[PDB]
This record gives sequence, C-alpha cells and structure tokens, in this order.
Amino acid sequence: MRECISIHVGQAGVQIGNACWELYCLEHGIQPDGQMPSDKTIGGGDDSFNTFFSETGAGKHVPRAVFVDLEPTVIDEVRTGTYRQLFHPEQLITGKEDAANNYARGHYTIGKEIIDLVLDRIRKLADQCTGLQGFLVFHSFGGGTGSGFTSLLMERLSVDYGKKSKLEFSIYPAPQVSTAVVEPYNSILTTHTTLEHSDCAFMVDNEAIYDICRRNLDIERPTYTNLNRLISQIVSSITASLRFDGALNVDLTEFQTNLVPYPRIHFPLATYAPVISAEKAYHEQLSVAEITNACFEPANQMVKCDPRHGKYMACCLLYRGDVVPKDVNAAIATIKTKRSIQFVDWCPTGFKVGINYQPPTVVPGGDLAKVQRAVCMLSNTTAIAEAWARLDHKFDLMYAKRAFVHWYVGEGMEEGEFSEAREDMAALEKDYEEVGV
Amino acid sequence: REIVHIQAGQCGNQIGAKFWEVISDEHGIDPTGSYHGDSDLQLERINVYYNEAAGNKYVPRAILVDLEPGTMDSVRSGPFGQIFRPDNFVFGQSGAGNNWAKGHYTEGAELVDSVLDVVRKESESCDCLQGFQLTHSLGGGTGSGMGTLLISKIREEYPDRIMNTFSVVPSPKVSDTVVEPYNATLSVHQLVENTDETYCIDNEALYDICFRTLKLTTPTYGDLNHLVSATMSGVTTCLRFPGQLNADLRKLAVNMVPFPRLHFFMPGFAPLTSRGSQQYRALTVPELTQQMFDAKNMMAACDPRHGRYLTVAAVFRGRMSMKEVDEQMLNVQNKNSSYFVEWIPNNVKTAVCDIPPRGLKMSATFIGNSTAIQELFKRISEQFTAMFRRKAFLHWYTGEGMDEMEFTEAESNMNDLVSEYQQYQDA
Amino acid sequence: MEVIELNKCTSGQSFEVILKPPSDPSLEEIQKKLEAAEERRKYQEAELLKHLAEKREHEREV
Amino acid sequence: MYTFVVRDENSSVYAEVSRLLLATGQWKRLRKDNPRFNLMLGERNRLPFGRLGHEPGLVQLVNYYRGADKLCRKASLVKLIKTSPELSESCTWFPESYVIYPTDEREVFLAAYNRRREGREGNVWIALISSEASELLDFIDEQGQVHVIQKYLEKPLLLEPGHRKFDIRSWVLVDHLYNIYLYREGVLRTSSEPYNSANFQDKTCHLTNHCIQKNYGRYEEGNEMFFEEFNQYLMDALNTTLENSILLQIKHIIRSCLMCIEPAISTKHLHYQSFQLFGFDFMVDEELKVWLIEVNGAPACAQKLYAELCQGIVDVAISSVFPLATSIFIKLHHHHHH
Ligand SMILES: Nc1nc2c(ncn2[C@@H]2O[C@H](COP(=O)(O)OP(=O)(O)OP(=O)(O)O)[C@@H](O)[C@H]2O)c(=O)[nH]1
Ligand SMILES: Nc1ncnc2c1ncn2[C@@H]1O[C@H](COP(=O)(O)OP(=O)(O)CP(=O)(O)O)[C@@H](O)[C@H]1O
Ligand SMILES: c1cc(CNc2cc3c(cn2)[nH]c2ccccc23)cc(Oc2ccc3c(c2)OCO3)c1
Ligand SMILES: Nc1nc2c(ncn2[C@@H]2O[C@H](COP(=O)(O)OP(=O)(O)O)[C@@H](O)[C@H]2O)c(=O)[nH]1
Ligand SMILES: [Ca+2]
Ligand SMILES: [Mg+2]
Ligand SMILES: [Mg+2]
Repeated sequence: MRECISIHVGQAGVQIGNACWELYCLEHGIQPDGQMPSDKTIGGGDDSFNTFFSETGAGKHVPRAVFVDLEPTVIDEVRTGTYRQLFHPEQLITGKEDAANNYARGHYTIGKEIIDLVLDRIRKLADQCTGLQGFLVFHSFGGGTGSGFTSLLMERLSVDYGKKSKLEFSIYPAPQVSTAVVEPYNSILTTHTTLEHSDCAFMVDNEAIYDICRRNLDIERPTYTNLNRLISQIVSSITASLRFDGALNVDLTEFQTNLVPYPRIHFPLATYAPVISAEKAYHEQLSVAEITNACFEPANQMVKCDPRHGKYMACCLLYRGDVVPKDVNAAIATIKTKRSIQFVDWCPTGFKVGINYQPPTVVPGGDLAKVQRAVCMLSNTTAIAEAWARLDHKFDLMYAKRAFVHWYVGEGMEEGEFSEAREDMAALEKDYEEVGV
Repeated sequence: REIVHIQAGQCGNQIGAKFWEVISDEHGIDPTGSYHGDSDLQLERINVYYNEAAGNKYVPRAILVDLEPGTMDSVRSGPFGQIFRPDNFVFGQSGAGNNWAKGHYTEGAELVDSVLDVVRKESESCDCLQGFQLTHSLGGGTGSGMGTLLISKIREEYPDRIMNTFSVVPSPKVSDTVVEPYNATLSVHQLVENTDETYCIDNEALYDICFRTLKLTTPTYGDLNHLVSATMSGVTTCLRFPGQLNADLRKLAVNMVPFPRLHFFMPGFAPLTSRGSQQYRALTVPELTQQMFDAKNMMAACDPRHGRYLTVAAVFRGRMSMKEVDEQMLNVQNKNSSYFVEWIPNNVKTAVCDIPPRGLKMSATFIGNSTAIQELFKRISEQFTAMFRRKAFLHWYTGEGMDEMEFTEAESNMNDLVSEYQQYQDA
Repeated sequence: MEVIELNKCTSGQSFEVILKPPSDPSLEEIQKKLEAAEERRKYQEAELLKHLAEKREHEREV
Repeated sequence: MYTFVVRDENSSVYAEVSRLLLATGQWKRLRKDNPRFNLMLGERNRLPFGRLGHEPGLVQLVNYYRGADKLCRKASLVKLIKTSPELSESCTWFPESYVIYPTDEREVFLAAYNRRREGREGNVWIALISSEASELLDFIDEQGQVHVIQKYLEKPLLLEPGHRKFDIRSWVLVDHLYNIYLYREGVLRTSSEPYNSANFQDKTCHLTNHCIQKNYGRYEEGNEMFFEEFNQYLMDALNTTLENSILLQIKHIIRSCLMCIEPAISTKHLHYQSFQLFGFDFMVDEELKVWLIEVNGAPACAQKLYAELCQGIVDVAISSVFPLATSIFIKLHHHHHH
C-alpha cells in the first residue's frame, strides 16, 4: 500500500476537493465525523482506501488532503461545513488577501510569503506515509492562486520530492462562468512553468461541464455546485483504481505508463457517460454498448474537441456497475466498425479496461440519477490540442497590445516570461501536430 | 475587507451624504446607526463600509473634509447627519475660493495632515483594508485641489492599496465659475497617476437626463445627485451583498483596466427615475439591457458609438432570469460587436444581485471603459485653452505660488491622455 | 479480438484488448528567480516613492 | 440580424454568396478576426476549425467540412478508395491508380502493368501521358513531391462534330444535416481539337482544362456545353438521354463517395456545423460508362450559373440554419433493403 496526498489550491481547487472528498466518504461509507464502521482495522491498516485516508487511534478516517488558498473565505466554508470534523486545522491553510486573478501575484509576490508554510504542512502529512507515491493537485488555470501559486508549489515539490509522481486536475477557463478577462494569460504562464513538473494532467473545460449540465441535467444556468458534483463524479472514476481492489491503474506511476508515452503530451481527454437528471421521471437504463459508444460523442467530453481529426496514443475505459468483459468487447468491436478511431503507428490499437462492480455513488439531493452502469474513458488524443489553440489565440490577441501586462510587471514579473511561456505553448502545439497528422 | 471612504468639498460632501443615506437604507441602518432590517443578507458584508460600535450601532467608515464649514454643518443637521462619527468631520474656515491652488498648495496643505490622521486611525482598525474611495468635484477648489492632494498623500502612505473615485467633471451648462476648466485639467493629471478607477460624472449629462427624460424643467443639484447616488449604490452592490462571486477592489480593477492610465469609466443606470415620481411598471430584461447601453442613460456626456469599449461591467438587481440576462447581454454584444475591441476577448462581464434598490423591483448599473471618454477630456482641453492662450484668470493661481509652466504641463498631459485613447480606438 | 491480462477480484476485473499491433531547477535557482522579482518590485516602489518625493519638494516650493 | 466573416478572397463562388447575403438586409459582415460571427466563409489553408463553436450564444456555421480533404486530394483519394471497403480496391467507376513517392506502391504498379504490356492489352497511363513505365517513373522523381499514377482511358466518348474529348463537372452541396444536393446544371469542359489516339505528347486534345484551352470557341461558347444540348446530342446521335446513360452513374458515384466519409466528417452532434460545395469531375468512355477523375473541394462555378447556384447555397445551406423574416437541387438518397 502506498499513500497519495491531495493538494487543493485556490477557489476552484478547494471547492472541487470538497466535492470529491464528500463523494469519497459516501463511496467508502465514511461518516462526516470520520468514523468508518466497516473498517475493522481500527487505528490503522493498509487497505486500498488507506491510500487516501489515514486513521486515528480513535478510528477517525482523515483525508490526506491539504487545502490552500490565499484568501480565507472559501476555506472557511470548509471549516464550518458538513465535513468540518473530517479535516484538522493543520490541513487548511489560508492567506489574508488573494492574487486578484494575477498569476505574478500568486507566484512571486504573495506566493513567496506562504510557500514555506505549505511545504511544511505537506511534509507533516508525508511524514505519516510509509511509502508516498506522489500528489494529486486540484486547481484552476484562470485564478491567480490556482495558476501562480500552484506552479510555484509544483516547482518545489519536484525538488523536495524528486522521485514522487505528480498529477493535476485543472479547470480550463470558460467565459460563461467567469467574470475574469485575463485568464488566458494565467493559463499559459502556469502551463509553461508546470509542464515539466507534471506527469499527467486531466483538463476539465468549464464550458463542457456547463453545457453537459444544461443539456443532460435540465439546469437552466448551472452553478459551481452543479459543476463540481459532476466533476467529482469524473475525478472519482479516475481515482477509484487507487482506492479500491483491482489491477489497472493501481499506482500513480501506472497512470503515465498507460496514458502518457510522450512526457510533454500528458493531457488525457476524459469522456463520461451516462449523465442522467435525477428529476427525470422515466429513464430507460442504458446498456454497455450505449454508454461505451457515448464515450466517442464530443458532447460527453470534458473538453469539446473532435478526436476524429487526431490520433490516439492510449485509451483506458473505466466502468462502474453491472459490466462484464464479454459485453465490453462486443461493444468495442461494433464501435470500431462505425467510428473513426485512428492510433499513432507506433502504439497498439487497443483499450485497457477496468471494471468496478459497485455502480456510481451519487450525492443524496444532487442532480444525478443513480444508474446501473457508467463509464469514464481516458484517451490521450492529439485533438485536445484544440484547447491549447483556442487559449493561445486569445493570449495573442491581448498580448499584441500588451493589455493588462502592466499588472503582472508591477508584481515583479518580466515581460519576457510572457514570450517565453507563449513559445513553449507554440512548441507544444507543434508537438501535437507532428504526432497527429 | 474594509473600505475607507472620503468626501471632500461642496459637491463631494453632498453626493457623499446621499451615498450613505441610500446604502444605509439598503442595509437597514436608521439615522441613529441602529439596525432595523428583516434579512441577514443586509448585514453579511456590512463591515465593508460600517464600523460596529458599542450598542450594536453601525458607524460609516467615512471621513468628511472641507475647507469651509457651511456644507458640513448642513450634513450634520441633514437627513442622516447623526450617523457619522463626529471626530471624522475635518474642516477649515477660509474656504478654497473655487481655486485648485488653494486646495492643493496653500489652504489644503495646512489641513491635509489632520485629515490623514483620521484616515490612519480608521485604517488601523481594519482587519484587511482593501482600498479607499473618494467623492469630489473637479471644478471647485477643495474637492479638486485638496482631494487630489489627499490622494497623492494616501498613495505615499498606502502605496499598494486600491484608490477609486467618483469625480464630477465640470460643464458650462451647470457651472459655478469660469475657472472650472483650469481646476479640472489640473485634477485630471493627478487622477491619471493615482487612481485605479475614476467614475466620471459629467454634470450636463445629469442635467440633460433630469430635463429631457425625467421631465424636470429646472433641476437642482439635488435632482442631479439622486442619479449619482443611484449609480454609486449600483456599482458597489456586489461588494455590499453576498452574491455570485466576490472580488475585492484589486481583482475588480485588474479585469477592467488593461492600461494603467485608461481607468476613467462611463457609468449609467436603468431605469432612469426622478425623486418622488413613482414607477409602477417593472422593466423587462430586454428593456434594462437596451436602456443601460443607450447613450441617453450615460452620465458622462459621451457618445459610446464614437469610440470602442475596452471592457464593460453590468450589475443587474432584483429577481430576474440570469438566463434571460445572459441571452440579452450576449445579444447586445453580438449585435454591435464593432463597438467592442476584438483584441480583449469576452470583455463584457455581468453580475446579478437579488436585492433590488428602494423603489424599483428591477434595475441595472452600467460601467463602461470606452475610448469615447476622450470626448470629455477634449471638451475640458478646449475650454482650458480658450482662456489659457490669453492667460485669463491665472492671477488667481499665480498669487498662490503657481507658474504658467505647471498649466502648460497640465495641458500637455491631458492632450497625451486624449491621444492615448485614440491609439486604441483605431486598433 | 485478443483479450489478455484478465484479472479478477471480488470488487471487479480488468483486462486489455488489442485490435492490432503497431507498425528540474534547484532550490537555488528557484530562490533567485523569486528574489530577482522581489527586487524588481522594490525598484519600482522606490521610483514611485521618489517621484512622490519630488512632488513634495514642488509643494514646498510653491 | 445574422453576422458573418470572409476569409477567402480568391473565392469566386462565395464572393457572390457574400453579395447575396448583404443584399438581404438581415446579414452583416464583420471583419476577418471578429470571432462573434454566426457564419464563416473560411480560407482553404489551415482553417481554424478548433476555434469554432465556443462562442456562447452564437450558432456557428462554416462553409467547409473538416476532413473533406481526404476526398479532394489525389494522393488521399486513391488511398480512400482502395482502403475503404465500401469503395474497395475493386471499385468499378474509378480508374486503376497507384500512389508513387519520389525517391508507396511502385512495385505493385510494376506488376499490374506488365501483363498490361506483356498481356496484349491496351496500355496508356497518366500522372504526363506515356505508354512506358520509365517515361513516368523518371518524371515524378524529377518534379518533387508525391504524384498519382493512373490508367489512361484510351477510348473516351467523342463529341461529333469534332471527334473531340470532354469531362463533366457537377456541383454538389452537402448541408449541415448531410443532405447531398446535386445541382441540376452541370457543364462539359470540352476539347475543341479532335482526340489524337497516337501522339499523347501534344496534350491539347487529351487535356480538357478550361484554361489550358486558352480552336477555342468554335463549336460552343467557351468550350462549355450545358446539359440541355448534351442531352439533345445524346438523343439525336445515340438515341438515349443524359439521365439514363450518364447521370444515374454520376449520382451513384457522388453518393458513394460522400456516404463513405460521412462518419469521419459529419457535424451532426458537433458544437459547430459545416456545409460545403464540391465539384465532381467525370469522364465518359465510348460505351457510356462514367469514371470519376477528381473531387475539387474549392470549386469555381460557370458564368451563366453563379447567380443560380450561389442563390441555392444561400437558400438551403445558410438560411436553413439562419432563417430569414421548384428546387434547383436533386436530393441524393437511397435505402435499398438487403
Ligand atoms: N468548476 C469550477 N470552476 C471554478 C470554481 N470556482 C472558480 N472556478 C473557476 O476559476 C476561475 C477563476 O480562478 P479562481 O479559482 O476563482 O481564483 P483562485 O484560484 O481562488 O485564485 P485568486 O485569483 O487568487 O482568487 C474561473 O474561470 C472560474 O470558472 C468552482 O467552484 N468550480
Ligand atoms: N485516367 C485518365 N484517362 C484519361 N484521361 C484522364 C485520366 N485522368 C485524367 N485525365 C484527363 O486529365 C484532364 C485533367 O485532369 P485533372 O482533373 O487531374 O486536372 P485538374 O485537377 O487541374 C481539373 P480542375 O481544374 O477542375 O481541378 C481531364 O480533362 C481528364 O480528361
Ligand atoms: C468601490 C467599488 C466600485 C465598483 N468597481 C468595479 C466593479 C466591477 C468591476 C470593476 N470595478 N468589474 C465588474 C464586473 C461585474 C460587477 C462589478 C464589477 C466602485 C467604487 O467607486 C466609488 C467611488 C466613490 C464612491 C463610491 C464608489 O460610492 C460612494 O462614493 C468603489
Ligand atoms: N452634482 C453636483 N455638482 C456640484 C454640486 N455643487 C457643486 N458642483 C459642481 O462642482 C463645481 C464646483 O466645485 P465645488 O463643489 O465648489 O468644489 P469645492 O471647493 O471642493 O467645494 C461646479 O462645476 C459644479 O458643477 C452639487 O451639489 N452636485
Ligand atoms: Ca484500514
Ligand atoms: Mg480566490
Ligand atoms: Mg462652488
């Protein structure tokens, strides 16, 4: 058994972490007070769920989680929420005043004053770890904390923990739920500085989650709460292999082996089905074939793009519920005939399949209907680079005029970092196109 | 995240008192400083603007400044006079004679350190101060000259704090003296350097609005200030009430100001209403959106179609469909996208607050960062030059120690600002 | 077609299906980047506080 | 008020569509980089498909199908036929062709040619038209990039008076629902010099290109014969009609090609939508069999028809998606049960 530490940075990371840790508790039968009746390993153990929870002599199961924001108000809602007893104050780290959507402010100015304290509270959890695999880092591209401080944390973790794997869940900015305008700057700056410190990064475009909530959950104008519960379902699907018995994606290392042949191109695309409104009266339950085929519909993807116009380097299918291998392989064979699924010539054309029999857990009072079977597909397709192209073009439009740059220079950052990061992205965009056409 | 509020001079104190009168009502604070509201939503951010005192009484974090006592005596005997902390009335006796020099260099200089003592005392009682705001005019001498001296000295003592202003720009249609272009030009230079957001209230737009739309044949300054306080309440709504997302002044400024000197905004309000005259028909979201984007509803006398929007913020208040808001906001941009700069993507942002203002079921506040504001500064420059080429009325200033060079300098800087706006209008 | 590495437990199972075969900077440099930006800040703050000092001199002179 | 942008200025067809759209009073043109468009008339190179369909509150439509180049490139078209089972190396209406890379299936073309020379059968090929394999294998290496080799049709149907050659051009509109519309008016880009079966090196009677023919204008105005006459000439000379002898095959070829790549390019469930205008080029042999030569993805129209086709595009491809405040197209559909 090897432990995983989760780091939630900024507003988006913190509120997504709460969504995830709440779902984890329901999945493992852990109550809000940290008691887990079914665990008979009182005060310890090396069960799979211990990867994400530690135990106290009093039988309290505590997340291996650090929440960090440069501003108290979001994390205060953790300290007073339904799961207040779950975490202890040493895990919740807040500043006074935030990065104001300014990458330079979160990385250089404000980050410098808090980085040491955070690394200390992380090193207090890693001390309780018999063997640490690495970290799961949740954050937004857009925020000043999520972009700036995250990349500073990641640089240092590669120093303090050189052997130790690092995975991100990153919220890609969307205008529909953002009141910011400088997010393209922060996104490119954090990607350039984090890229060679991250082994695998799962991007979630808020635009895609937003439209999924509208189309399939019949929610007129989604809130962060609607978005985060859906995101946590997908994050849980990705991390379930780390928390339950199985043989696929059992350690953070296997994630990059199975999904990331090329280190730089480490942005797998997640597609999830089915999303069904809990308020939908009559629902015909969907088969293995139907949900699997839905993994190739762009409208079910975490990032709107067209995989038909790129090439796959890897593909995992992760099932929850009543699924058996015979039906999976029959569905794949049908889908292969009907759909354009073209791999790079040096990778085998195939799918790694993991089935967990427990059907997905849903938050009581949420927007998601319970389903008999669900699937999350992790595919490393070059088509996700469309998201880099959109973001880079927005960056180019503003930077040509140096709009908003004075804010970043005024916190100690040099205009040349803008052009360094942008060309790194230009190199990344060509890496994707070498491989994909 | 507390804000410290300062109001300076005749105009600054009259509009400023209306602000505290309006929001004190919105937060259920009576003229005694005692809370008598119904909801808890109207006390969650009350720390932003009010200090809590003994007796569960709320005291505005407001400093009242003048160089003559007449207007501040009228404030204390005024509708909400008792609520202000009496130690925060800081005033001289000699007046400023509608003279920027007196307010900035001689009479104001004598008084400024006393004002800054109160500012410091109010600041040190702030858990996390997030900035300052000032109300003042640019046409007189105290608010214009001493107000900008205060701003310079506040930035010296608090160089990293946000500073925002409501600045009443002078106009000959509503005018007290002929030297207003002189005082405005000198003040604008200071604002260009030392403020993060300046909401430009042009006193003739308020006049045309009161006359042509509210059908008031002889509007008073009081009618003019009703429109201003409606906007002041509107633009601060999302700091004073829990809502969609909370941004501190810095984050708000970051996303509205792409260039440090171009921070002079065009405010607007819909529906436009007069005191007393009761509105019975609520507006539909399409009606609010058309009106708040219409030139007639702007309070800086500038045609938005003569320039391009760098950024726009809109604050809707009341119960309404945020979906309908999204669609109507997206309809305005997609229908007139040639008045928005194509090189700042998604530069129109929106917020909604469920709490409507007093007397309206529904309202919208418009904040426009348009290059059309250059027309306001061109007007001042023309009026400035018309007198300055003959050195007219300068003796009022040279007698306080000023040289012609400082005027030449002030004139040149504002002509730079105008040309800076023109660069981005053609990009 | 070909189903391999099948592995079963009480919780679920996993396998692989192939349809076809194929054809860090140091804590030193970090500290320096950050401090080279903190000095960049105080140079800018000093120029402002200087520019404000020249203004103060002009106020005394008027 | 719908909005659109223009990003291909060399486009004769969409230059006219732009004119039609503005002259309705309900469409307005923005500038090339204004991303708030309902409709895009895009460039032919590196059109940024990845940036479409991400503008909140704007239904977005582009006049090109991402992925359609696999049909409109000679190297890729050859590939698509002998690689897609629905077209299948045995395809009956596409000339025998191979992909040869300059120093690939050159070996395969040596063998399939040898019992076409040492098999006592007719023998000519095209890329240069020759009858010896080395005359061609020396020319493709000498010119640069990959070329397509293709069997040359030594028995083309010839138009009398003149004993001439021709090729048929048909314009096809695929809308966002992937309806396949054949414009009823085609054209024959005819030769005016009689076909010379012996000397292939003079390529004025072998190559029917409207430009490379500029005996211009003798028989028809512009080396362009329209469908009413070609129908009449077929009736008088061969007793048949255009519909029966040729067009049925044309519709079959058009439909087979576009249905083959439909899964790869369809925008049914996509966040943006595509239509596209294609020009198919056919070639009739003496036995009245239709052969597909090439598919042009950015076709120019003929002068008499611009008014009609460019209106048709607006009616069924644009206004279907952006409605405003008998038909000139033949809809190609067929579901035979088996
Ligand atoms: N999905 C999701 N996205 C969020 C959430 N909260 C914020 N965001 C996104 O984050 C972006 C802005 O960055 P934030 O995370 O809010 O800012 P931050 O990380 O707290 O850093 P600061 O700027 O210092 O406050 C916007 O584009 C939002 O869409 C959330 O709860 N769920
Ligand atoms: N296998 C074959 N047999 C006989 N003739 C052939 C042939 N392949 C091509 N041709 C002739 O070559 C001529 C032009 O060929 P092709 O269509 O490749 O040129 P092109 O691509 O410039 C036409 P467009 O201008 O419409 O794009 C046609 O008139 C056709 O008759
Ligand atoms: C504090 C806050 C503001 C509002 N500033 C703001 C808002 C938004 C924004 C950028 N900036 N972007 C947005 C997107 C969506 C919604 C809102 C915003 C203005 C202000 O100025 C004064 C100055 C003197 C006064 C005064 C107010 O009241 C009495 O005296 C003070
Ligand atoms: N809106 C408004 N403007 C005013 C008022 N009083 C004066 N002004 C304007 O301010 C200018 C005079 O400045 P003044 O208020 O005397 O500055 P002071 O010396 O600081 O008090 C004139 O151009 C007027 O248009 C008022 O009550 N309301
Ligand atoms: Ca255990
Ligand atoms: Mg935050
Ligand atoms: Mg006066």
